[PDB]
Amino acid sequence: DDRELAILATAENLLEDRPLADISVDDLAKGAGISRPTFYFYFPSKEAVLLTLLDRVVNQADMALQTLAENPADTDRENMWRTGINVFFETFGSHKAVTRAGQAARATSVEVAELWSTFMQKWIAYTAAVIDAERDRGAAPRTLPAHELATALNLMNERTLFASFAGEQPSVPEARVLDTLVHIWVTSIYGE
Amino acid sequence: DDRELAILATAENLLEDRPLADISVDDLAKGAGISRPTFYFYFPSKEAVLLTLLDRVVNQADMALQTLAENPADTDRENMWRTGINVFFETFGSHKAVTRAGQAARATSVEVAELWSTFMQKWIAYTAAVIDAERDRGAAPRTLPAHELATALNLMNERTLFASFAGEQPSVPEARVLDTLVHIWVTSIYGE
Ligand SMILES: C[C@@H]1C[C@H]1c1ccc(CCC(=O)N2CCC(C(N)=O)CC2)o1
Ligand SMILES: C[C@@H]1C[C@H]1c1ccc(CCC(=O)N2CCC(C(N)=O)CC2)o1
Repeated sequence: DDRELAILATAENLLEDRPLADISVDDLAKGAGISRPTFYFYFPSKEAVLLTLLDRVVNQADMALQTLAENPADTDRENMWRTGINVFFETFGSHKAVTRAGQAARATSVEVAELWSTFMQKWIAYTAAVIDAERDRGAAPRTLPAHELATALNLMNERTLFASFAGEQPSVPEARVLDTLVHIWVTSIYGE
Repeated sequence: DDRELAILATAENLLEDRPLADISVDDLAKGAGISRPTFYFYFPSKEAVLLTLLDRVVNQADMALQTLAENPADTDRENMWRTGINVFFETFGSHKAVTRAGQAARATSVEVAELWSTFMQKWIAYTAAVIDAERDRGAAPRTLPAHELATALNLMNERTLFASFAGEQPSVPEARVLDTLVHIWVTSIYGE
């Protein structure tokens, strides 16, 4: 495990400077202080190394959202949504290189695409359930189907966070993204 | 030009069945009824063929939005936004294979990334100007900075349209996407 961790830390550090294309199995072995065949004992490929890194990041966010769901903030509905979106902003924003490369690999990799898909379905379902609960309590109006509204809003966040972290043009500055997403969540969830 | 058009039509037809990776210069020449070296006279690579296809699609949408801007519908503010979003839905939705592959190539191709960036900046700027005009006339409240609000909403549409057209999981069904986006535009633009 200590050497497995080494390989993962090396991959994360290198992904800060280059894409996964420009990183070889030899670069990973070298940084982890192991040989090439020893690398292949822990991981079958550099793609599997990414997949593991991405799995850790996605579970960290998922576990943080579970924690929030169990310990609701004693706060207004705007800060409720802000606290939830902030899980993603801080989690992925603390692992931008992994996040970016994990998104790029969605195009090439079946398991990476499936990992993203699974967790997106889960977070969408949760969002939809909160919206439904808000509607049942009379705080939000019955406008769009909750699960479609949840899907769009979650996709917005994915795209917008990714663009901000990558400093794409165009993008919302990183110091304005949370406010910008929360406004659009709150107005569209509560707006008649 | 007739042979250039042939190559483009062949590329568009093939991209319906495979990604650009699985299409070779030989497949393109073959479908256009030309030789391989004759192909290289018209285009330097299969990437340039995509780039041309994508440029045509993006300009078609841009010209449609210009047309709308010059001939405003005599309609309420909700149908105003719907008519604009619908330009993208119908334009890109009529060229899904090109649209999808053009998005995939953003990761690999500098010119493709720049083409998308240019036009996104333009459509964001336009959106922001309409929002500002709506605020000046007192129809919309001064909430978020207009250009940040415009950026998020345009990124939402990009991601959501792409997912819908690709039938990703998760996605908004294609027959519900326009309604879903328009709701979120209108509530967030006009919602206090
Ligand atoms: C960067 C990573 C893919 C993108 C992403 C997915 C989901 C999000 C933010 C939205 C999110 O999932 N929420 C928002 C917070 C909400 C809550 N009440 O706790 C429900 C869960 O960002
Ligand atoms: C599929 C293609 C990238 C994604 C995209 C970009 C922009 C959009 C839809 C939003 C758009 O640009 N609008 C929405 C309509 C609006 C108007 N008042 O005319 C301003 C322009 O979708």
